[PDB]
Amino acid sequence: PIVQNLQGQMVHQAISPRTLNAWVKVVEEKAFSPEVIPMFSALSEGATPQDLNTMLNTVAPHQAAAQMLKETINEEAAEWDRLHPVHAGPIAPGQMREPRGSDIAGTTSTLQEQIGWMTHNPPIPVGEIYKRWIILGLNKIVRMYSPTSILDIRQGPKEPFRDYVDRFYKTLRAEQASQEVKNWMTETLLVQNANPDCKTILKALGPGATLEEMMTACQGV
Amino acid sequence: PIVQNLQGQMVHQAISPRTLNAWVKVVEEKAFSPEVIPMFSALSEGATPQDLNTMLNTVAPHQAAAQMLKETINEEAAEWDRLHPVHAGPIAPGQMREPRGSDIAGTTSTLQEQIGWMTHNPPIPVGEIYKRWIILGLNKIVRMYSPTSILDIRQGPKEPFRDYVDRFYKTLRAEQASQEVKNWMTETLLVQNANPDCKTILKALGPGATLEEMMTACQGV
Amino acid sequence: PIVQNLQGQMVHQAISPRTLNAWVKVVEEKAFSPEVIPMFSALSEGATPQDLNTMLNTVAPHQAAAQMLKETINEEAAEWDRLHPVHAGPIAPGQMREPRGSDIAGTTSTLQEQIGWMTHNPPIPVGEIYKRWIILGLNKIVRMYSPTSILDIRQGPKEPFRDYVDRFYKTLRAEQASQEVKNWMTETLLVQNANPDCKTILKALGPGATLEEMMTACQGV
Amino acid sequence: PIVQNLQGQMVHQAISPRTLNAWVKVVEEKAFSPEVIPMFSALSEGATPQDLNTMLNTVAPHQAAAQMLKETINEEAAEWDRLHPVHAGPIAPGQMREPRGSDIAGTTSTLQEQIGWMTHNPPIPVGEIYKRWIILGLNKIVRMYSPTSILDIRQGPKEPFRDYVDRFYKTLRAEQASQEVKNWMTETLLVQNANPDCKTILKALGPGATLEEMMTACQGV
Repeated sequence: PIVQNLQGQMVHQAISPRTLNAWVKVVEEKAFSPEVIPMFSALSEGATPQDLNTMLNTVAPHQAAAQMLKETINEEAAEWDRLHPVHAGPIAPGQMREPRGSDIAGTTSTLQEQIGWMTHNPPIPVGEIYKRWIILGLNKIVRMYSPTSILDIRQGPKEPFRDYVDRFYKTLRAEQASQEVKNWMTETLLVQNANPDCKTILKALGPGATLEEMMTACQGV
Repeated sequence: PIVQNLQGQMVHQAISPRTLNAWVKVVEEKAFSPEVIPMFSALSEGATPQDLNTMLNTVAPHQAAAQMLKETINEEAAEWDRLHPVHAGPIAPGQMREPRGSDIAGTTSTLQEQIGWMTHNPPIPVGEIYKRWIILGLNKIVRMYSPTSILDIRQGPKEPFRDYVDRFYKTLRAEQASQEVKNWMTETLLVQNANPDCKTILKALGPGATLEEMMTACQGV
Repeated sequence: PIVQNLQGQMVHQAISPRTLNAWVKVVEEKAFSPEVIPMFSALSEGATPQDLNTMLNTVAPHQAAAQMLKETINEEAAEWDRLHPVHAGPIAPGQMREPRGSDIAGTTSTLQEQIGWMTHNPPIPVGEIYKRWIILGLNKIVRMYSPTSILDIRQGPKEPFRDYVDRFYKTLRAEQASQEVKNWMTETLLVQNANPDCKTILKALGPGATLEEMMTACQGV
Repeated sequence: PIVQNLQGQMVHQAISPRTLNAWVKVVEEKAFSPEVIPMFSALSEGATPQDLNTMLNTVAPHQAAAQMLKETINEEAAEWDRLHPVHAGPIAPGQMREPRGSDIAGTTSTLQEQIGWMTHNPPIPVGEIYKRWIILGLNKIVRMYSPTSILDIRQGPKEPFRDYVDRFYKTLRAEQASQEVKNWMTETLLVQNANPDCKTILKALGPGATLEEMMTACQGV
């Protein structure tokens, strides 16, 4: 992250060891479940690209996930270079150069370059964009490691309706289908895969019932 | 939150990553049980409206809960605008403008505006009011996700009386009935739904016994 | 339909009784299955709006279907009037007036008006548009009478793969989901609901296999 | 088709609605069995390319079959263009232009163009060639939908020999192997897959027996 020194100048502060250890616990203990992404986003809050690569070292022992992340990051860097062609010409002395795809990812840049790029009015946030690339890679990894299809999430004969709903929506978060397909899933498949008593009540409830009304009508069933 | 710099001026400090990760763990692991509210209140202690929106991003993947929160917040902002009509007229240069409903929630304001509004003598606490709106939304969410009715909390044949009492009062906290209805519940339904031996003792104890006396008379039963 | 007399002038010829009887057999014997629509389109080939109302009388004894058709036709006529506002002003003597929604459906027009409107260079086809409105109504009717969800079409343990595919695609034709949802259905649900041996082969076949390759690999399984 | 008016001039007559309905019944009821091809050839007798596209609309709801037909037709149109290069140069006023692949299929042409092309001495039959392309596509479709291999057609213990022969030759018609392979099949596989009593008689009958002699010697067996 970025901190101000006693003289009012922006200084890079490394991630503290217990934050890094929290991220290591997330990576090594949670099997890339969907909650790895909110936790990563919280733990890399306000980070520089050099900090993000420190957090990416924890993924390297997981070769398939690390390779998927590398492919996503290379694709994003190439796309960034294509959409930001390197202008050839003079530059104002008070203006800094334009980082490349290998620079936003911190492969060839240095710490002061990233601090200066991020600390500006108006800012060009290099940490947030690299973070979004990482999150796309992690979404792909969560999709790859998902153990069940949404078609296989079915309410047990004695399972409470809220628990089935939580499992259903967690798998839906993992699968990341298209928006229209997701709407069809939540409207139709949730009712279709409920157990007989809840299914009877939900069918009687009619189409277009909100999830809150469905939870109300199935509370003790 | 708000901190003082070396020059004695109020400065906004972001929520630390492990605090945000604690909130993420609460959201993703506790299924919106009633204790989510004390934990949220502790974790957002002394926060600005911009910090509260960072904590609200964690809820967004939970669509029903996020929508219920959005509806509660929109209702509260509209009510605030109605009860605080925008006065048209001159304002003192030493006095700041009046934030709107979309400003207390931090949708259109900026960080310095919120810092200045909160840091004043006397203060107009924008963090506390937005926090109370969030807590109303969360109370509704806890009500929606509650798995059992208070009518279905019944002491097991071998369950200790203190454990049944704890389950009963936790469900009562979740359900949030009216105050008179809650008093009727704790006075009548708790005794009605106890197991036969404890029920015999409590009936012999008479009406208007305090909960402490009931716990005393049922300790090993 | 429209025929030329011996003098070269366009003349309306009524639908022959055995064509009408074929349509009656379709309506009264097929329970509004999806093939009612291709058959109706073939049997009303080149018809005038007055002929289409003769074919619509056969549906009138089926009150729910007839009412759904009437609602669809009224909606389409209102939309046509809205998108074709009645211009107030002079009209060329060699140009005919503009039919209204109640005129394209033949409620207030006469036979010669429809013949003249359809027989023109360039033509304004009143039969085709009314026919498309009828087809929208019939699609809704086929959806209403569909006995099974697409989620309930599952290959039998000894059912040949081609027969399961035919049932699946016929139900898909009946249900008329969105295009993206239909693509998801044919790509995912067809494989998910196959029987174990065909499912093993199709999973080994990999994603993005064409339906022809799936039929080839499952022929005798 | 093409008809002569009262003045002796060739006029296009549309396909009658009950002919189109017969074709619709063939498409929607017979599951693309091998007899769909003789029926299609009979029902499109003397048709123009514009009529053939009307009959092709009935196949469009069957997406796999429709796509296979479209691929076959595109391939044939490209081959026709390659073998009939568009000559650049003057043309006789009494001679019509040369239709392209998109014109014989009626995508860009008009009705009078096709009537003039077909009605000529000597004729250039555009209906017959497009019909042969359609028939190639339909042969591929019949192959795709075939439920059984020729290797799986085996005489039942009590099945009459003529019925087994009919099933065998119908599957052989569906499969459309090479001519030499088909000759090997009818000479060897038919005898190999017969039931024991008929097999004994056919082996005693010797190689090179005609099918009539085999039917004679197995009549009541």
